Amino acid sequence: ANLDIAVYWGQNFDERSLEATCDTGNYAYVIIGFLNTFGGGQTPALDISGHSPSGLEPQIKHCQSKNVKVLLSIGGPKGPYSLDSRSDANDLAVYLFNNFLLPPGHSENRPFGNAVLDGIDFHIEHGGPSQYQLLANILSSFRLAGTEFALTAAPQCVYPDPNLGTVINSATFDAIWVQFYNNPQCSYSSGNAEALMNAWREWSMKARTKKVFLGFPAHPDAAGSGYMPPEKVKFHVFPAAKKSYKFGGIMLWDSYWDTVSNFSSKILGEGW
Ligand SMILES: OC[C@H]1O[C@H](O[C@H]2O[C@H](CO)[C@@H](O)[C@H](O)[C@H]2O)[C@H](O)[C@@H](O)[C@@H]1O
Repeated sequence: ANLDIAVYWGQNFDERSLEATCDTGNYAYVIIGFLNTFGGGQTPALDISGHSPSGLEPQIKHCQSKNVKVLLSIGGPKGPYSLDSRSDANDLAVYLFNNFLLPPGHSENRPFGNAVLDGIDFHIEHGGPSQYQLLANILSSFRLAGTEFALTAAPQCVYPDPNLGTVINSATFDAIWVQFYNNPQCSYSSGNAEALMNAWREWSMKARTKKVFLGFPAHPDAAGSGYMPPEKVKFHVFPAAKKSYKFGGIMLWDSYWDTVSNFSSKILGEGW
């Protein structure tokens, strides 16, 4: 199917390591979550379930050496993050750029050491659009100032998204993974994919991005609702989705669960 799979990593202290996740060969993107603290007088902080940030340095490089794109996700499902001021946007943009998207300038420091990430993922779950458009604008400007990195977003499945809808409308994102879960109005539920398919139709039609990925839970325990078994996704979801020029593949939540479920292995025919 040539399927590209994006996966979130960093949700569990005890999860399969970052390097081992990349070694699976199942993913085109691994999204480290999350920078879940910023804004509102706060200094930015990571919540990567107790994993050592510095410890990630070599793992990230290993991932990239095997051609897996490694992104940092800002926000997340939960967390004391906000971005209501223009200053907040400027601060976070410069912070992300200096620290994660450029080689060391040898002065301050960097959470992931001297590793250079392949992009930033907007997983904004609350607060409304606030100043996220400005953040994207500044990061996008950097994208044009010599640092070739990607900008992605993870909106919930109701179109348009209340938090990222406007930013998405700017066409600034290289790719978007819609969370087709935790919302019965637009995800699989009751052995019925109508709501899911209608939502996919609208997203593939209206989202101003080159690639739209369908995000699914990798296990029934991974989300409150919306889990769809892999065989059902292949049978039911792919034929229609593949007819879209914007179909990018799927996103899974998350590595910890995927390791248990073998969802990606099943979707791919076992892609070791
Ligand atoms: O001091 C409490 C924190 O310790 C860890 O983070 C520090 O030590 C890591 C190596 O064990 C470094 O990679 C990291 O850069 C240091 O800040 C721990 O990972 C944190 O969760 C603790 O709060």
